[PDB]
Amino acid sequence: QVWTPLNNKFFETFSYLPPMTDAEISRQVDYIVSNGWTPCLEFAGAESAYTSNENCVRMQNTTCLYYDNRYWTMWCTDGGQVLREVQACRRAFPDAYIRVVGFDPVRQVQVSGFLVNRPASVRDYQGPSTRSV
Amino acid sequence: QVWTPLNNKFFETFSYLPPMTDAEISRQVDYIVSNGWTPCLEFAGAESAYTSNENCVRMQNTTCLYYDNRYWTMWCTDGGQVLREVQACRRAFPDAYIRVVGFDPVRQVQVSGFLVNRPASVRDYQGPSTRSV
Amino acid sequence: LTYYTPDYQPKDTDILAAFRMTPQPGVPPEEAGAAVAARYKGRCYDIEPVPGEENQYIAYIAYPLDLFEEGSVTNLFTSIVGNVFGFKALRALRLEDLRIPPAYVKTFQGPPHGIQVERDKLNKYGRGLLGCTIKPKLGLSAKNYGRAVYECLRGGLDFTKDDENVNSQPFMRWRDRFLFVAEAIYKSQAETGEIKGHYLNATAATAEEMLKRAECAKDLGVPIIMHDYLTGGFTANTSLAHYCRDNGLLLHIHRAMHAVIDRQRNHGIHFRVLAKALRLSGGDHLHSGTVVGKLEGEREVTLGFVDLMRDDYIEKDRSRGIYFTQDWVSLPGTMPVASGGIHVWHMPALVEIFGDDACLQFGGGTLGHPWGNAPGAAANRVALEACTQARNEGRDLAREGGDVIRAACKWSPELAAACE
Amino acid sequence: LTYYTPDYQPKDTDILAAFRMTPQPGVPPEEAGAAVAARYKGRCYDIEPVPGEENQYIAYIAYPLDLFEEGSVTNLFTSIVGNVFGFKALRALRLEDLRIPPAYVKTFQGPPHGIQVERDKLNKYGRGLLGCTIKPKLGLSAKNYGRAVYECLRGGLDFTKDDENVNSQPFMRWRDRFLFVAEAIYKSQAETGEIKGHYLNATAATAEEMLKRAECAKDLGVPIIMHDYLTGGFTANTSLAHYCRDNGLLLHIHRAMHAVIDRQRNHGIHFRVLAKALRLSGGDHLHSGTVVGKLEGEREVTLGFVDLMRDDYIEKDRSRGIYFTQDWVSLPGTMPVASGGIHVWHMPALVEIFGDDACLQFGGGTLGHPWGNAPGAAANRVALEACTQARNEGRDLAREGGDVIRAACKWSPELAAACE
Repeated sequence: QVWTPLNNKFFETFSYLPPMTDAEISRQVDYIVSNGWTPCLEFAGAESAYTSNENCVRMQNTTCLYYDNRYWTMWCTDGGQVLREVQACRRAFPDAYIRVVGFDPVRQVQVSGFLVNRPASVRDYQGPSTRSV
Repeated sequence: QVWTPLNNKFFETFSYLPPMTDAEISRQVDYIVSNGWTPCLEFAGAESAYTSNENCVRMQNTTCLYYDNRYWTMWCTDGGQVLREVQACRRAFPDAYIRVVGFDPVRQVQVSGFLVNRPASVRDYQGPSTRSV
Repeated sequence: LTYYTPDYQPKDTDILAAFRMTPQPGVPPEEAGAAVAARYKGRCYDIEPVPGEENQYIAYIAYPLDLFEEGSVTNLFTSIVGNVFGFKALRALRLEDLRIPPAYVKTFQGPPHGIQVERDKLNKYGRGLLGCTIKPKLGLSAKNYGRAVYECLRGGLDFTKDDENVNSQPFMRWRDRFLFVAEAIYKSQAETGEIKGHYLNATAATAEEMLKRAECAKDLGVPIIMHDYLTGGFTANTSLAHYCRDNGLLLHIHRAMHAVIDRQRNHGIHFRVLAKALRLSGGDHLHSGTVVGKLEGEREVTLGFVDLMRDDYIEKDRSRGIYFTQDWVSLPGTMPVASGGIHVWHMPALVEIFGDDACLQFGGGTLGHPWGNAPGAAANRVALEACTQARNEGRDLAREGGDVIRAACKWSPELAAACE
Repeated sequence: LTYYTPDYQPKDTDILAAFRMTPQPGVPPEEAGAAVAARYKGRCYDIEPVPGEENQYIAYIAYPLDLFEEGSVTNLFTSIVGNVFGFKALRALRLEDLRIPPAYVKTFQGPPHGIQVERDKLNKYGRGLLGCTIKPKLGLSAKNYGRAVYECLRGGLDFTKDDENVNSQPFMRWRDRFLFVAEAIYKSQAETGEIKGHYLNATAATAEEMLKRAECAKDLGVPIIMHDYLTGGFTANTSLAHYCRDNGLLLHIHRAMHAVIDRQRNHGIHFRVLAKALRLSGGDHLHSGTVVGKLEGEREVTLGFVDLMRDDYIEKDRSRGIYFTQDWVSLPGTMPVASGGIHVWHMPALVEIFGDDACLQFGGGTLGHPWGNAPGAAANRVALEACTQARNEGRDLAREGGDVIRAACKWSPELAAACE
């Protein structure tokens, strides 16, 4: 079989697994909470979801390690609350990818980041069986 | 007559001849095999088929000899097998240009590269008689 | 003995070394420790015999901080192990550990970015990184090397790397390889939407040539380069690490020629000291182990030097080979890179042993997947993500790795052709 | 004779020269060879008479490797042919061949990219390259020069080139020409989708000016420049070749003033020695022959120097003029460029003689096509591709070239107006 290079976009962690269900998202959020970390939600439409070099035109010397759309837009006690917020974000922005992020409150660093929602309207991604043709 | 500059794209070797038939492709693949070389198939959709300078925005000093879309996507014993793979690639990706590549197994260098398929859907190319207006 | 002072209490600024030495018969251990030790004099303050070994002792040496040049791993190694392995009075001698006082640590820049800055720059969290060594090792043209890089990266791999002996040869000059690899990296980035990279080998004959290759990588905008620090030298490595910090480049470190110094148990320098010297000199990644069949070497020793090269504060643990408490005073950590034959069903073990802050390298070049390079990379990525997800759910990977692999294979056609 | 040693066996590191000399009457051949030869002494080790010539002999001279400066074609030519053509004892003298030992070859960088790297960079495989010389030779403004370049390239030609005498004149300054040619190259690339190029002449009065022109070409991102090595000098050529390797530029070499040294059979230096000196100094292309009517010169001699400038290992073949086995130890090959009146029906002969690794140049400026420059370029491209396809099918081009041309013309309106 051949890995398809057409409409096969991916979003880093857990993006190569089948779309996670509510129970799986809940278990991941519980894992984040268990470690002592804070979960939050990021979202972006299809125009600002993938990495790009749009602003590299303004730079000189080098553009090493600079990529656009690394930041998404921010949307935290347990899995159920984060799931409710996931549904709320889905209703508010149906054409936007949702990403669950984790933040270590002591080190003040991001420790987690996995996609939990892919807009049905957008078709820039494949499915577990359509990834190979 | 005037060489048309509208929708007259070309793909290097054998691109200025009329579209090759199955027998002609087979004879070319047999020529590649006779020399001791390995034939393979490359394919690309219309968005990544022609050379471009999209990533030159990330570079400084010089961009000499750098062009995008020089690489296509990879898709090998005799002409018949490569022809069967050509039909398989056509069925799997009907809107993609297919290119037969040759690789010298001893020198480990590419020795061949000719287009064998032009997607009917795409109209960025002319025909042997429509090349001049 | 003026140089054996068992009542001496080491200062907070002393550099401490733990030597495992086997003196010649008739030489008392106190005399041998005094010799190794011999205001600016090194002194043996502690000698312990090794229970279960033949005439083997651990000698603890204290060096004053004024003895060394600030921020110079070269000087540190010249002072500590310059001419001490050639003493006739010692049948065998092995440096086991070093204690770098914070006062000395603060004089070093350290790794250019570290683990957390690397994760933030690459926007990859919660999982180990994946890499492949482009194979065949040599003979491939820059074009074909780039084609292999693009094929492996588009599958889902985060990194690819040049072979350790690929610097600049008649078959493939370095600038052609850099250009073709840059095109491949950018194509794979556009196709997958994830940030990709390739460990471009900057190791060269002269520091000027090495800096020129780093400069070319910086001008292409590519993320990361590679260096052979034990063959290029600490002086060359430190220059490259300073350059990478200045210009925002990641630095992968390969430990070529390491077994010539850290293989024999009785003679040489233990890899943990070389890992601490690398972290001081600078490196974002450091090839730290091989997985032939399984992770080779005592697990505790591996865990010890992985913690030593990762954490900020490592307490003394003789079980794992930590002879001294090591405070890193906020020096950036180095990401360990486990390479070799990482088979798909062996991923759960390595994920359990290393965790998320490591790079698993398929130095075998993969190619074992019947479909191609790209599906093989996808299978590996699927397996790693499935193992990580299972571990996050509370599963015991060492007991359910096969079950997790099978369950992932049930829905992954690419992994199905890999699991067979 | 201390300098004639017929029992001497040349070393693996000796530089060997084969001189064709006609001594004055009364001078024995052994004495003349001894004179040409005269630890660091050159010696005549072999003399053979030329069967079928008047008092003509081939003298083989062996020079020690320590005599020459590493990587210096200038020094090599100063040592070998500095002051030996002025000997009164020789009626005529002609250097026929050189043997460059691998030890010496390794001290040279060689061509910046070579044939295979050129093909990979340009993404053109399986066929010869095509070029045109913009005509009229002189008087054209930079704007009109660029217009002609764009018109010829859009037709299907892979290259265009500045006239040999076009460097920088009141009628067309060099920077205006570079800018307009860059615009034309980019327009033709966008229109056809194939990578295009133009041999920009960097030949200048001072090395500084030549490097400035190369720098402008590098800043425009254009692929290739041109140099006149026999008029500019080996020192200037070597500087340009090093620059082109450093900055990723292709280098086309034109052999202006060559006939002043390689035309007469009895006196001078044979072109094959100049071709080997060019390959050592550096050049990706080297104008190697003219096709007035047909490829001029003995075919075997042409094939010999084409193989000498292309292959990695050329065995001694006196039939083709190879006096010594030449090992190139993986030095990049130089692409021969056959220029002149390449008419459409003469393409099969040149495709058969040269193969795919050559550039056919329409130095006549084409213009013979009644429709225009672009359709004429297309006709040429169609003819070349048809001949290549026929050759790949097993056809004998030397016998079926007309049939192949007619068959291609049956479907090509552009070639129909060209074949008439």
